[PDB]
Amino acid sequence: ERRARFVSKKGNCNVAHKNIREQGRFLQDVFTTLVDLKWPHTLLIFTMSFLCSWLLFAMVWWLIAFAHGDLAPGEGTNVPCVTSIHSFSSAFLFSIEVQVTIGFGGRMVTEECPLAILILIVQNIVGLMINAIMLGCIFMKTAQAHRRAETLIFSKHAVITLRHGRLCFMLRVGDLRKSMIISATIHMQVVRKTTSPEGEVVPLHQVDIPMENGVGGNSIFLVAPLIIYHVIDSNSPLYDLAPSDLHHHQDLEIIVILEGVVETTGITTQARTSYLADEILWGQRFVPIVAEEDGRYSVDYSKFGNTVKVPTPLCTARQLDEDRSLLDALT
Amino acid sequence: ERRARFVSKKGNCNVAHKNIREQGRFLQDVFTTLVDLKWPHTLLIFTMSFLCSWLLFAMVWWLIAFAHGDLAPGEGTNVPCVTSIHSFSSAFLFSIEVQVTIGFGGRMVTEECPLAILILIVQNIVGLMINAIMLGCIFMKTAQAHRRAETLIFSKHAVITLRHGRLCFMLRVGDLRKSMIISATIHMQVVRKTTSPEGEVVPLHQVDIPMENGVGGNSIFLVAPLIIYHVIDSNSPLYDLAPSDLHHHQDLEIIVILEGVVETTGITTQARTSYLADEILWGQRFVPIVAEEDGRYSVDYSKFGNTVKVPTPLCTARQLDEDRSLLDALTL
Amino acid sequence: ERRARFVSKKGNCNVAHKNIREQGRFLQDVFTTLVDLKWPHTLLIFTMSFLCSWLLFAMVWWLIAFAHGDLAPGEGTNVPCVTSIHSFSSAFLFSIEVQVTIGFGGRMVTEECPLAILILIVQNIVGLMINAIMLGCIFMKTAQAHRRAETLIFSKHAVITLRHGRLCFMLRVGDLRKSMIISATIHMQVVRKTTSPEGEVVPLHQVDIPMENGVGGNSIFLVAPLIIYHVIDSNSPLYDLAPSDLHHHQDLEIIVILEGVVETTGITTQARTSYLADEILWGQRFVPIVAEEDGRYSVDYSKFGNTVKVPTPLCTARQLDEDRSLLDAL
Ligand SMILES: CCCCCCCCCCCCCCCCCC(=O)OC[C@H](COP(=O)(O)OC[C@H](N)C(=O)O)OC(=O)CCCCCCCCCCCCCCCCC
Ligand SMILES: CCCCCCCCCCCCCCCCCC(=O)OC[C@H](COP(=O)(O)OC[C@H](N)C(=O)O)OC(=O)CCCCCCCCCCCCCCCCC
Ligand SMILES: CCCCCCCCCCCCCCCCCC(=O)OC[C@H](COP(=O)(O)OC[C@H](N)C(=O)O)OC(=O)CCCCCCCCCCCCCCCCC
Ligand SMILES: Nc1ncnc2c1ncn2[C@@H]1O[C@H](COP(=O)(O)OP(=O)(O)OP(=O)(O)O)[C@@H](O)[C@H]1O
Ligand SMILES: Nc1ncnc2c1ncn2[C@@H]1O[C@H](COP(=O)(O)OP(=O)(O)OP(=O)(O)O)[C@@H](O)[C@H]1O
Ligand SMILES: Nc1ncnc2c1ncn2[C@@H]1O[C@H](COP(=O)(O)OP(=O)(O)OP(=O)(O)O)[C@@H](O)[C@H]1O
Ligand SMILES: [K+]
Repeated sequence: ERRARFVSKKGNCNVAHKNIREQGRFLQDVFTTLVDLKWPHTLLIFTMSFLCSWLLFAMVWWLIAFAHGDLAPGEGTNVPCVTSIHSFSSAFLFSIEVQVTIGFGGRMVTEECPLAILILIVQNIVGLMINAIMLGCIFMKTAQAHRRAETLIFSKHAVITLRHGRLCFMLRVGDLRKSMIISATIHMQVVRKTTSPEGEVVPLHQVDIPMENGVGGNSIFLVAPLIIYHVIDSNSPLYDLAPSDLHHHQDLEIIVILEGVVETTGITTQARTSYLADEILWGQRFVPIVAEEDGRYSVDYSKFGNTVKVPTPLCTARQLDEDRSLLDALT
Repeated sequence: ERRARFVSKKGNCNVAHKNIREQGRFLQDVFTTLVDLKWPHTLLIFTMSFLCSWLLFAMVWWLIAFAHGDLAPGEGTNVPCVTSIHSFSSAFLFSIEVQVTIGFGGRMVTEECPLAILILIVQNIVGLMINAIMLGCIFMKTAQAHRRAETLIFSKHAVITLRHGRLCFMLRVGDLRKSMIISATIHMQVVRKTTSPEGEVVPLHQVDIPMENGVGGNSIFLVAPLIIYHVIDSNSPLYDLAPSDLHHHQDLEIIVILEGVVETTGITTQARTSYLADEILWGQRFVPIVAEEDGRYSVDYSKFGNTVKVPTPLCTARQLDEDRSLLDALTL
Repeated sequence: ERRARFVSKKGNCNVAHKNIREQGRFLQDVFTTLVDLKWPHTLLIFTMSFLCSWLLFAMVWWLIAFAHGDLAPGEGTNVPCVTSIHSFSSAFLFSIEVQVTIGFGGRMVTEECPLAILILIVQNIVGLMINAIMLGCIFMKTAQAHRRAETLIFSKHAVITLRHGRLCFMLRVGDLRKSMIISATIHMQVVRKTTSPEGEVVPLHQVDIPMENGVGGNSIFLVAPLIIYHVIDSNSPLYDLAPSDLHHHQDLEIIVILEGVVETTGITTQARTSYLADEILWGQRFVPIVAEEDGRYSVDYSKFGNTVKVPTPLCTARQLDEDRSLLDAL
């Protein structure tokens, strides 16, 4: 419609796949699919797995008792293989007791028939296997940290202002939790339908972008909010963005990828956000945020994304660097 | 007469081994081995471990009951140490009830013989220890991602074509799941028999290859299918290749390694693929795939690996660069 | 031979620490300690933890039964609180049944004395917590990936030889299992004594060394046994080595670190090795180890660390640059 976003502001992407030759890999990764599922759906499969297993073996216990004929009334002329089985519902309760390992012991397993002994072995092994598998799935779900990515907070929209003479595309990212993100990393990409002289056409060319770090690396130590900018050098594809060329249907998008292993669970998480063409404010520096109180600092997240207007030329970066060079040479 | 591949098209590293002076690498690390196995083998060992423990302690319970003298039909002052034991079947079922902790209670342990108490303690500790170990293997087997690694897709044959002036070696990677692979990192290698002037003989010299990314680094953000093109500079070992020297029996291979951690299980993975000489379609470009739907993008995977020919100067990268410099000098 | 290596050929950093203010942080972190310990030590602590809990609550159950008096040899006149408690052994077996959750049911808990219900709650919670903790520690001890790191193989004695004219220090590294090591990473640090002009005397100075990789990175894909070689440039602290200076009584050592997560367990590992001066063979090359089977490639691990001899200039690499410049000038 108006303009498709590659990744939504909340971090979820919007790309739609089509014409996939389903090889069953979606079904093949049973354990991975369970982890992805929501907790209500996980609990439904959890309940259905146990209930189906309990009911399946309950029918088997009823079947073996019916075949042995020990459920019909008897007077001392018989010894049932599973004691006190005089109804199907008794077999159902017996199945619960075995697999859950409750073992009330009112419905025992006698030494008489060997088939019930084999079925008891099978039910115990199957119960342990399913318990172990559900543990694994629950342990991977309780170790999920995608809900940690939500606590990572970016500015509502980014700016482009002059700093140290040159021009840079600024940005702010914040963390709300008290915990730390070990080995953090901020990638940054521009997504443009970039045409090439040789004749190629790319529907969405993803150009990587440096983080303008001190040592030219991707490492970032994120405790307070930081003005994470990108120096618009000659090679930067943002070198030719006219401020007059900032309107809606300008084919632009600034991906941001904040990575880093969460300290608590030890799981790595991504944070994503895309700045559109009309979501950029030219020449507006960010409001200072990190105040100081008595013996301690103070971050004012109320002013997290407020930007004040600062004067700057309304010229493309090419029209700025070239002009400055000519003036210096003439002088 | 059999052209050997260093890795198969689905990873599957096809390199054998010989003369291994093993010191029990199978042994003293059995936990990694159990993770390696399939589920049929895991189930068999799962059942075998429990059945061996159950049957072993069952014999012990039977033996101690017979030692106390309770199997024989004596109703006078027998006071059996393990109640209601009257065969091996009762002993085996009792061993089930202890180690599995079912505890039916029709076969109890009384205070008579303290040796039964010691055996009960041993079986409980062994049963808990084995349950703990088997749980751990299950956790490490449910957090596997080889079944996810198979979802990553690389085109059947990569192309060489001009892009932005120079010559590059394109490719196409793809993901087939809604989940993301955090911190992807594509390392590319050229495998060849390259011998140094000094006489060194290296049969498979794995030379690394830059990804020609915009920031030098390798980390690539993979949602849509992407072109992974290596720009053939004057240093790249591809700088001396022409489509005339690109028949089948030509010693080349382009290993591609797609690293990255799955966001769900938090386990790092790898996807691998190779490209022989014949499987590098010279002078062709990939078809654009990302269309636009009513309100979002449309990756038409049916056109994932189709290429359309576009003519290019059929010369080596060294000849191309030399000819361009000579033509520019003549013009200037 | 008082030579003191920095690390052994199989890791095991041979450095003794002394005068440590051990303020309990070793003992405060119990779970990490329990992971480090061997299996015989773990089993002893495993058994002792459970047995201490069993005996402790056995005393508690026996004590409350005595206090209620329901263990008196007289049978009737009342109804007991915890049934079938006759001797201490009954109380201990009852403790087993509760904490292990076997629950035979011949020794139940009735409504008589409320303190039994409270003690039952305490024992159940404590038993579950101890079981949960031991499960976690066992799980961490099953994802140990140092035994796998013991199957990473480094050649016993590494070499220095001329390749592409320049002079480089080589090394052979290999894997034995069928499982890859994802995101491998080779670091190489020289341990030497540094006496800077400003008077600094660093006893064990570690200068990192570039691996001379085709992309300038420090990552390599290892399936077949690789050849790792550092190209000795004008900035490498090996730029002034000579075959004379390469005997036993030398302050040289080349620590090599092979990192990377193992694919199965998902655990990051290291493989540490060192090459003393006398453990180097100047001017010798590695035998081609990768053969070709009729159908696929081959690896001849019998000729792993075999180094043939080859002619080589017996002079420092610095002099090679000076001679090279003089040759061009001539
Ligand atoms: C296994 C139950 C058997 C029947 C017994 C019923 C009695 C239930 C009480 C005891 C339940 C045990 C409590 C355990 C506490 C665990 C907490 C937990 O797992 O997270 C609480 C959950 C999480 O929701 P979420 O954040 O939206 O999910 C993750 C996210 N959406 C994602 O995609 O990662 O938040 C919830 O979800 C609420 C949890 C309450 C559980 C109630 C389960 C019944 C669900 C019925 C749903 C029917 C309709 C489903 C439609 C879903 C459409 C999407
Ligand atoms: C008394 C106890 C009896 C048994 C009780 C069973 C109780 C069941 C309880 C619940 C079961 C839970 C099932 C788990 C669901 C997920 C399973 C799953 O994802 O994998 C399915 C597994 C096996 O796949 P894989 O080997 O890992 O696949 C290869 C590779 N990883 C890939 O996927 O890409 O496949 C399975 O889940 C099972 C498949 C069984 C197949 C048995 C085959 C016989 C074994 C020997 C075969 C080879 C023989 C020789 C052949 C030579 C050929 C040259
Ligand atoms: C009161 C109730 C008692 C109950 C007793 C039975 C308990 C049964 C438990 C069943 C499960 C056992 C789990 C073992 C499975 C894996 C074993 C394995 O892979 O390693 C086998 C181990 C040897 O490894 P390590 O170097 O000590 O530790 C591993 C590594 N270094 C790590 O960090 O993980 O070595 C072993 O685990 C094997 C030990 C065999 C013991 C045989 C007895 C005679 C030899 C005794 C050996 C020396 C003992 C010295 C004691 C000194 C104490 C200070
Ligand atoms: N075929 C092989 N399989 C597995 N590991 C091997 C093999 N050959 C050597 N190794 C490993 O390589 C190392 C020893 O390498 P190297 O062959 O140079 O020494 P060596 O056999 O001890 O020497 P030598 O016996 O000639 O004194 C050890 O870690 C050893 O386990
Ligand atoms: N629509 C698709 N959905 C899923 N996987 C696809 C799809 N198209 C191609 N692939 C995968 O891409 C690889 C080859 O792509 P390409 O289309 O270039 O060749 P192909 O003729 O489909 O290959 P093959 O004969 O191996 O199936 C294979 O791993 C294949 O499974
Ligand atoms: N032997 C030691 N063992 C453990 N930690 C130590 C040791 N010596 C110093 N530290 C650590 O060094 C840090 C600085 O401690 P502090 O400056 O008070 O002592 P110091 O450096 O040993 O003093 P001094 O100058 O008297 O030798 C603290 O974090 C302390 O724990
Ligand atoms: K029980």
